[PDB]
Amino acid sequence: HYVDWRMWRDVKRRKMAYEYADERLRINSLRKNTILPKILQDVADEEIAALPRDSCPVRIRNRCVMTSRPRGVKRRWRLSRIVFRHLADHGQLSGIQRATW
Amino acid sequence: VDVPKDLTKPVVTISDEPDILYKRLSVLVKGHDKAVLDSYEYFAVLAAKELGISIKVHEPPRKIERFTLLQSVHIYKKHRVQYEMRTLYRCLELEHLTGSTADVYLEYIQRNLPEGVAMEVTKTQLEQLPEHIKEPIW
Amino acid sequence: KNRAARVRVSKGDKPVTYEEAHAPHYIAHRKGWLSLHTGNLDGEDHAAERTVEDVFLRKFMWGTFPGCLADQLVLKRRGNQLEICAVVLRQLSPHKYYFLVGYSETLLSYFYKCPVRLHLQTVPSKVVYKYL
Amino acid sequence: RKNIFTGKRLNIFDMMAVTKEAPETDTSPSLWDVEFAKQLATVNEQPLQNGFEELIQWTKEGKLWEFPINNEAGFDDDGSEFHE
Amino acid sequence: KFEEKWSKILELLRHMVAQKVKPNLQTFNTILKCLRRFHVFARSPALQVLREMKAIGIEPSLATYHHIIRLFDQPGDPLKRSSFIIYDIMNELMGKRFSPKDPDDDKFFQSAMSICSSLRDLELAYQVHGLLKTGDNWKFIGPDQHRNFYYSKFFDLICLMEQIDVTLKWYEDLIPSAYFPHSQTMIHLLQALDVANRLEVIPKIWKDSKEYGHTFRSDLREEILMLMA
Ligand SMILES: [Mg+2]
Ligand SMILES: [Mg+2]
Repeated sequence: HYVDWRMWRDVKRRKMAYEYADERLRINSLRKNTILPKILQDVADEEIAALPRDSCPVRIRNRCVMTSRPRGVKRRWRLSRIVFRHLADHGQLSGIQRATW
Repeated sequence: VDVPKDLTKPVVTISDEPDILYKRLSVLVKGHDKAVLDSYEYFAVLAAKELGISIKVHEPPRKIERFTLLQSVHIYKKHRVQYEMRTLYRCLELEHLTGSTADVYLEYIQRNLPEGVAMEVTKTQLEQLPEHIKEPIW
Repeated sequence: KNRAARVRVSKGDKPVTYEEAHAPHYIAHRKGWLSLHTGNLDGEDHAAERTVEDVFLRKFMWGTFPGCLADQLVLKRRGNQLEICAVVLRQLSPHKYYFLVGYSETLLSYFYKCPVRLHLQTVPSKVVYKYL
Repeated sequence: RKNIFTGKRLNIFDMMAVTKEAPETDTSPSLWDVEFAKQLATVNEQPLQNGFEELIQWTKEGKLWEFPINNEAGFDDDGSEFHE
Repeated sequence: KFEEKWSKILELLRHMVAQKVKPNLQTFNTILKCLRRFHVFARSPALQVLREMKAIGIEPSLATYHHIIRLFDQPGDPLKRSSFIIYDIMNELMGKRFSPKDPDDDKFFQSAMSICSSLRDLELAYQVHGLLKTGDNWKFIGPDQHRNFYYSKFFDLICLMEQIDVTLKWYEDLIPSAYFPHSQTMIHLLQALDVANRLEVIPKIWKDSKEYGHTFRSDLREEILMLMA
C-alpha cells in the first residue's frame, strides 16, 4: 500500500541491506588493510561482490515518506519541500515559522 | 462540612546507606516560546525557596536555525521561501543539594514541564578518593 | 500571487475561523502551533516520527468524528502522554461521543504505545471570525 | 448495660497462639485462589476521583514514565560490567 | 427449623477441629450469612459466633458486621435491640482503617445507613460517614447503585433532623459531586425549607431540579406550587 513501485523497491533494498550489514562489514575489514596477504584479500573481493546487488547501501535512496519524491527531501523530517511547506504553512509543525530578518 | 477526618500520607522510610551529595545541579530548559519559560522559571524558583534550596537563574543566548526552500512546485528557481526554528534557553543553577532533595524537586518540575519544553539536567556529584588511590602498591 | 494557506476573498457570504483567516506569515505573530513537542528543538531527535503520528491523528479523528469537528485539532505531548484537544459540535448525541472517546483513546494507546487522552469542547455552531 | 462481646461463646475451637511456620509456598495458587483474589480487588474498586489518581494508576500499570527521568530505564545490558 | 440446623452446623465445626483444620474469616461469615433467614431466633447465636471470632484472634471485617446488622434488623416498630447493637459496633469500628478480606465488605455502609434512617438518629450517621472518610475507607462504599442508596438515606435524614443552615451545606457538597438526587430527595428538602420558614430558596430548588432531570416530575411540580401559594 506504499505510494508507488519506486518506493516499494527502496523498502526491499533497505531490508536486504539490514540483513547483510554484518556479513558485509566483516568482509570489508579484510579488504581495508595492508596487513593481511594479497591472496586472502583477493578472495574477500570476490565474496562481497557475489552478494546480491540490493544488499549494497549505496543503492538506497532517501525518498519522501508521503509522496516518494527522490529529490528535494529534508533529512530531518523525511519529507519533500512541497509536503513540508503544506504542513508548516498550516501551523502543523511544532516550532516551524517563516523567517524574516 | 464534608472533610476527611483523617488523612493518609505516603510512607518515606529512612535507609541505612548514606545519601548522595550534589555540588551543583544545572537545569537547562529549551523552548520555542519565551513566556512559557518565564512562567516555568517563576514556578521552579518559588518551589526551590519553599524547599530551602539555593538557586540562580540566567538566560543563555538564543539559537535560530534557518533554511530556504523553493516557492513553486516547478521551476521559478529565483523565488523561494525561508523558514526558521527559534530555540530559547533558560538555565537554573542550583547548589548544595542531596540525592533525596534533588530526587523530589526534579520530579516535581519534570512532571510540570509544559508542552514544547525540553530539559537537560547536569548533575555534579561529590565523591571521595577510592581505597586503591590512598597509597601506592609498588 | 501567493496561495499557501490563504482563503481567497469572496462576495462576503463565506464564514471563516480565526486560524483559517490568517496566512502563514502570522504563525508566530497572531497564531500559535497546532502541535507542541520537542522534536524540532535544537539538539533534539525524532522529529520525523512525531510528524507521521500527527498526520495520522488528524485523519483518524476526521473520519472517526465525521461532520462533528468544528475546528482543527490541538495535539499536546508531555513526556509519554499524548493529549488530543478537539472542538466538536452538538448535533451528535452524548451517548455516541462517550463511545468514540473510549474507542479512540484505547485504539491509539495500543497503536502508538503511549497513554492517550481526548478532551472535547462542544460548541453550538462553528465559530466565525469574519465573513470574506 | 452489657457489651455484646462479653458473654457466653462457643467453646468448640481452642484458641490458637501462632499459625503454621512454613506453608506450601512453592505450590502455585489454584484457580479457586486466583479467582477469589479478583473478588477482593473489586470491593475497593472505584472510578478515578481526580487527575492525580489517573497518573498513579498508569504508573503502576507501567504506561506512564517513572520520574525523575532515567534515560536507561528498563535497559540493563545483560548485567555486563565494563571489563566485558 | 433453626433448632435442628444449629445442631447440624455444630457437627461440621466439631469435625473441623477433629481433622486439625483451622477456620478462617470466611468460615465464620458463611454462618452469619446463612443465619439471616431466621431473623428472630439467630439473634443471640450470632453474637456467640462473633465472640468466637475474637477468641481465635480473627479480626471481624466489614462483611462480618454486615451480616449481623441485617440479621438483627427486622421490620419492627420498636427496634429496641437493633439500636443497642449498632451503637456498640461503631465504637469498635471507630478510628480504623480497613483492608479487603471478604467480597461482601463493600455492602456494610449501605446497610448501616439504612439502620440509622430507620432509627432516625443523626449523631450515629455522622459516625458511620465519619468512618467512611478516614484513610481510604471511601473505596468500600460500593458500586453506583449502592452509592446512590447510601447518600439518599443519609441526606434524607439530614434535612429532617438538623438545622437548615447546615442542611444546605451538605446539599452543596454532596450534590452533584457525589450523587445525583432522586425526585424524593428534592421533596424532603422542600419540606425542610417550609419547617424553617426559608421559602425564599424555592426559586433555586426548582432550577437545580431541572438540571438533575426532574423537569417533568408530576409529584414534584405539585408540591412546589402549593408551598409558594
Ligand atoms: Mg545516493
Ligand atoms: Mg512572490
